[PDB]
Amino acid sequence: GQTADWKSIGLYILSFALPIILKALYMLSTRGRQTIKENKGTRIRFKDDSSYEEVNGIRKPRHLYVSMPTAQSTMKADEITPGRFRTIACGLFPAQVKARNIISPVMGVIGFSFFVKDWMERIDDFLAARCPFLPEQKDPRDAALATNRAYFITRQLQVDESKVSDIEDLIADARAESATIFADIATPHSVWVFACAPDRCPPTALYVAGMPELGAFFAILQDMRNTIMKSAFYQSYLRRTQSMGIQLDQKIIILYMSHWGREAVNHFHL
Repeated sequence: GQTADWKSIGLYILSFALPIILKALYMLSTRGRQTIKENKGTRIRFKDDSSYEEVNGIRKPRHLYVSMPTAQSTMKADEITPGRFRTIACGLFPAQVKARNIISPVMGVIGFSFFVKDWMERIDDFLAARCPFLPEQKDPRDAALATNRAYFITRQLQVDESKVSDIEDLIADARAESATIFADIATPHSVWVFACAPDRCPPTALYVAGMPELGAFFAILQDMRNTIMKSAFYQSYLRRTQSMGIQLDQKIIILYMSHWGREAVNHFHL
């Protein structure tokens, strides 16, 4: 795409009660090829006791709808598709995703489960590492200035110039519907925005340094696994994410791969 109005889709989804989102998200991730093929209608209907609305005083059911996959064609900007849903849902409630251990098999088969096992320690070890393309420092007491942490700071400042209203809008609204969003990659749920295998970076994680790239890392693992087992995960993720108005910093992916890829391959499923 490119033309998806995430603010409205983000609002729509944020007007629902957690469990019916959680219900939807779970199904659409771990049985996407399933529920889609068996759904009677131009829409997929999610229902749960937790979502209701009062129609003039009476508690009436409030289902949540996801329009079926239209191969582009009739694609409104505010149309909520399974792909479009999984992508934003994920970025919004990674804590909950974590809590209910929601892992799409698409990510499970590249070891996602083990990867996230000690996430903080992992990301904190990584940020602590010396960064290949920073200079060493004359003053030994200035060694932080050469760490990966330091490179991400320069990245934070870069993406900040490249921000769109629509998505900032969405982060704003997200944050006092108390979405479990986050500002830094070194936080305990961050990696979990990819557990459900979005097709692109979750909009609410798009301006947190290194997050979009973390996605492509997972995408690239997916291609390796496919190579070992003609796939195009990374390309699709690249195109689709960068459509959101941000260029990937090809260097951060390279730092991820080099640090984590040896051990990742050992935990694939083949």
